[PDB]
Formats: sequence, structure tokens, C-alpha cells
Amino acid sequence: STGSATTTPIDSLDDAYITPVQIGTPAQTLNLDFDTGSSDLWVFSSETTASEVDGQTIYTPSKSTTAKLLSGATWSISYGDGSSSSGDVYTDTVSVGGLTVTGQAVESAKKVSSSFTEDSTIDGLLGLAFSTLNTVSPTQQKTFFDNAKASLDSPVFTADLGYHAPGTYNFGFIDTTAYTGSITYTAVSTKQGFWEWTSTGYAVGSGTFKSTSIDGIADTGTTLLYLPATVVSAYWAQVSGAKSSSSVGGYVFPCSATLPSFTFGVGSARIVIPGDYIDFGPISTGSSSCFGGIQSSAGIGINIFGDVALKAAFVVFNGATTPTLGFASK
Ligand SMILES: O=C(CCC1CCCC1)N1CCNCC1
Ligand SMILES: O=C(CCC1CCCC1)N1CCNCC1
Repeated sequence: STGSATTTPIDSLDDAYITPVQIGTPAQTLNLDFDTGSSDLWVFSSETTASEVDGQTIYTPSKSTTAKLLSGATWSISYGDGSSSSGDVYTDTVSVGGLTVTGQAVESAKKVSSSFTEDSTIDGLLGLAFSTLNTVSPTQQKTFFDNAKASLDSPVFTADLGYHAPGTYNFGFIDTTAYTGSITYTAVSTKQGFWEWTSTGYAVGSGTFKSTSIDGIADTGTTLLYLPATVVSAYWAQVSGAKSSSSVGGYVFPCSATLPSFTFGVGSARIVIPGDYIDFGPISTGSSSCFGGIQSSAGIGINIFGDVALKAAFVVFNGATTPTLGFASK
């Protein structure tokens, strides 16, 4: 089997991408944030505290003929941005792009933090990191990808995010029309449960490539590119007037600037992030200070190749017995 679904930016900045997901019988379609950096599938629901719902579409398990309470199971997640959600668990039929999993754990939120309430476009998350990070207790649950894997034509999914445009998530096949040149594969450690790999270095604009090992996670759930402070300083030093602002919480730059590209290594291959991808616009409406799309990972504990980096590539998440990542230019 295979599946193919379009993923769409939630706003003009590509702050997050949503993908339609069918849950239950008859189908209830929710727009979920696919997250290669976490391993829970959780939704706004008929159980979510009413004051914490503001415009999201909710899953109502009592309207699904295939929904079953997973008796005794609860979940609770705390994200790095300080947001959180928690609740109970149903099993139900879940389909993504025509690929159907029966018996998927659907984590129904009873509580969500303010960042989730305030984002009316995101009805929940769908996790695609390894199932070892799933938060369901007392019986950990599998991700949609892990449940689908045995049925798939190939044990892979691919992320092809757009810059200010829709893109695609495919399951079970590699669309050889969706990239240019060849795919470079690189090793993945599952030791922390993330898709964790090691970039071979970087360049800023037309500068020389610096060979240096950079360990991080391929995370579709993350908007920006988080790298070591040395690398980030080297990038922003090439932008007149850029500075790190403790008031704003990262690097900002004059909205009049033209940003240089950023290149990251994948083995002997190179992925080039165009400068425009690194512009996240005014810090507040009407400001002439703009927020940078490359930020320091100092205080995170890990480098994050988020959407700014991933959207410059066709990315293969190879879930074979020995997992690997693949990157191609596009
Ligand atoms: O990119 C982030 C936060 C990144 C943080 C960096 C360190 C911990 C996580 N998003 C995506 C859009 N929704 C809000 C959260
Ligand atoms: O903060 C995290 C990890 C969340 C935890 C990992 C396992 C349990 C939840 N991020 C940054 C945003 N994208 C997802 C990865």
C-alpha cells in the first residue's frame, strides 16, 4: 500500500504545515501537524475543555462506529516551547492520503495549553519519530507510520515541504519525479527516539564550505533551523545590522536586508537554503525588524533541522530495520 497527502502552510510565513487526516467511521477529517520529532497522534476532541477550543475541528469518538476506548490509557506531553496537552486514548481507523491503519491510537485531548488553543488552524499532531517517544501510559502506543510499515510497499515516508506553497507527504514509495539529481542517504541514531543524523558542515552564502560534524534531528514539527552558536553567528555576521536580541528571543535583522543562502552538508552532498527561506518577517506588525530563520540551539541541548532546512530538500525517512535519512535537492 501507499499514501500521498498534500501539506499546506498555515500562514504566509510557513509557521507550520497541516495535512488532512481521516479519523473514524464515517470519516472525520482533521488537519494535523505532521511531526517527525515526536511520536504521539493527538487531537482536539469532544472531551477537550470547552474554554480551550477556539475554532479547531474536533474528533468526536461517540460518532465513530469504529472508535473504542483504550481503557485505562492516558497521555501527557510537554514540548520544548513550553506548550502541553493531555488526555485519554481511543483506537480508531486513521487514513492519510488513501493509506488506512486500523486500530491506531488516537489520543483525545482533555486539556491543551494556550499556544494550541490560539492556533485555530491546527486540530492536533501526528507523530512520525520512533514509537519509543510515545507518551501513552501504561501501554506505550505505536505511531501511524510504525502501524502502517508492514503494509507499505517500502518502509519509508517522504517529506516534500513547500516554500510559501503546499507540499507533499508520501508513505510507502519514493516519487522519483519530486527531486533533482540523486538522494544522498546518511546514518540515523534512534538512541534518543528522534530521526538524529550528522551533517558534514555548512557554508554561508558564496563562502567556503566548513567541514564540521553537526548532530541534530530532522523535525518537521519545528519551524526554524537551530544550529550551534558558532555557526549561527557566522551566518548573521554576513547581514548588516543583524543582532541577537534578548528582548525578542533570537536573531533579528533589518527587513531591508537581502539574506545570504545557507548550505548544509549531507555526506559529500550539499543542500542550499535560499536566503528568502530564512526571512520570517516583521517581529510585530509594521516593524522594520525581521525575525531570522536560523537561530542558536544553545539551551535546547540538540540541533534541530526544522522546516527552514527541510523545505529546501526532498527528504526520505527510511524506516527499514536500520533506519536512514535521505536528502535530495529539488
Ligand atoms: O517551532 C516551534 C517551536 C520550536 C522550539 C525550539 C526548541 C523547542 C521547540 N514550533 C512550531 C510551530 N508551533 C509552535 C512550536
Ligand atoms: O520539543 C520537542 C520534543 C517533544 C517531546 C519528544 C517526545 C515527547 C515530546 N520537539 C520540538 C518541536 N518538534 C518536536 C520535537
